[PDB]
Amino acid sequence: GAMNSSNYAELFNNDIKLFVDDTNVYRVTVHKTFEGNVATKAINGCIFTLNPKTGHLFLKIIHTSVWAGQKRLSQLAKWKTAEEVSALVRSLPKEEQPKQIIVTRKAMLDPLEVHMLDFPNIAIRPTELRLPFSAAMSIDKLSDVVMKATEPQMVLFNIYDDWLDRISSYTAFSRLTLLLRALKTNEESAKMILLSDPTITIKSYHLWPSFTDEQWITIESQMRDLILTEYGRKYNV
Amino acid sequence: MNTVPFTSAPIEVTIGIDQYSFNVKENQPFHGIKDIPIGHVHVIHFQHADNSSMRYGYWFDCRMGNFYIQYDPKDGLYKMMEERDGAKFENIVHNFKERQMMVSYPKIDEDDTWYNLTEFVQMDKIRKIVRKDENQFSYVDSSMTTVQENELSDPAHSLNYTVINFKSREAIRPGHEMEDFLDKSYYLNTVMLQGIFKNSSNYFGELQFAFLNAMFFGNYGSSLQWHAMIELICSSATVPKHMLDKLDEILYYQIKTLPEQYSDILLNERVWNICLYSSFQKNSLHNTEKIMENKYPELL
Ligand SMILES: C[C@H](N)CCc1ccc(F)c(F)c1
Repeated sequence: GAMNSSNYAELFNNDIKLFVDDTNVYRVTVHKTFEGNVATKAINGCIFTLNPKTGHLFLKIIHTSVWAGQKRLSQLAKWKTAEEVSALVRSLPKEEQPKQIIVTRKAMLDPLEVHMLDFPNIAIRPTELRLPFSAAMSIDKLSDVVMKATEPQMVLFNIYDDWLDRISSYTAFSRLTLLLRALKTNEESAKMILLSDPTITIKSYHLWPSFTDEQWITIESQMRDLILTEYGRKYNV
Repeated sequence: MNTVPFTSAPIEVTIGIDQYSFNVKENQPFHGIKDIPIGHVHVIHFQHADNSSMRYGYWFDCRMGNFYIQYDPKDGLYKMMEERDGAKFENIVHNFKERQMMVSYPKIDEDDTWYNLTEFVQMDKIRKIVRKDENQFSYVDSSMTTVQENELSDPAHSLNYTVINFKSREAIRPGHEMEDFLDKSYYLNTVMLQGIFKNSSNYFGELQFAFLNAMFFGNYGSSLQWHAMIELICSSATVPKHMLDKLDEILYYQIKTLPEQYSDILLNERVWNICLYSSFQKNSLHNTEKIMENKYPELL
């Protein structure tokens, strides 16, 4: 059924699965009109679809043109996410199609279920985990390709860079969730942490800096300090 | 006026006739039910004193034969039997009416309740949902499951209601996914009304037949079916104005007749609050909303 800490290890077994986050699909700025009213202007968005085992990220850019003349955009966004997840599955070879798709928000369940009726043997599941994938747009290269796009576009990334060469999926997922959680709680401090040392570089074909194992531990510790603190600065403790 | 005679009442039982009921004691002199309005379907049903488990009963239409009730002591229920010898039926029934051994179907002349509960219910369509072709009457009980429930195990004993499933390819046109799931007019109007039921009178007759199996037998799957057929209309933006008006009358009498103490189980909060407040038809069921509010303001 729903995914949680009691079945956490299932994500790294050998069943192909994808997480789907829709939190950055429909994005707006809210501003004042000449008449002193309020209006939204949409900006480009993305669907974050992620294989947690391999780190493959199928970033579907959502161009603001897809909203022109549409009503009830927040509800349309969920359906448009389902239409695009479904299209991605249909484009994959059969041996590559997921056996489960896990949505990060329960409102996606009916939309995806309906778009995936043709795949009775793919399970569409929610989760109780509070995953920080919304912060995906605090990764500069991801934000860059999204904001520069002028038409709909599917871009492929490995969100784990080369990590699996040296660590397990379990551990790479754990690092990713800690970085993103830090980014979500205090983006500025999170980012200062990652780039402070200018000798450590981000390789052109990577998203995160080239840290040694030792530097990663320091980084990971510092992100923990941040998350607890901001949780202090937040609850005064 | 027609007559449902009984060979004898050997076990203590509560007898139902349409929306009425009366108690009969073990081996009390009792030979049936007289004055049954011709022209309607009827249901005669049974709850034993010794075992409130399993209500059961027989749907029948007096124009389709002479039918008597006889207690089977092996299978232990009151069975519906047909006597083809017409002159003998007239005689035994006359014999019992002379000895005044029959209770009188107690219809009030002002009362259009059974008519309004059974407006579209036809014996021909009942027999297609309850398949036992050798009999003109049809047996239902509390525990009989539906075709759709058998998909989620004796098929001869099933209720073959029309399967309605909102997350199904039938219900959802490829490339209209959001449209058809949010606004089911195409499932209601093309797939169901034009495709399967052919007309709304057949739709309504199943709907009514489901509700009544729910109310009289506590048949859970019949209640599911009743709410599903309500939901599909409430969930459709485009419904003929005449269907809506009739649905409002249909539901009004069903809600009216529902025992107040069974509402907790029989009524689905989610469906009704959608029909009356959220859905496209929130403003179209004035009579149903008025009775639902003045009688069951709790469910809402
Ligand atoms: C079972 C027998 N051959 C018929 C006896 C019988 C008894 C009562 C009836 F009302 C009836 F119509 C027939």
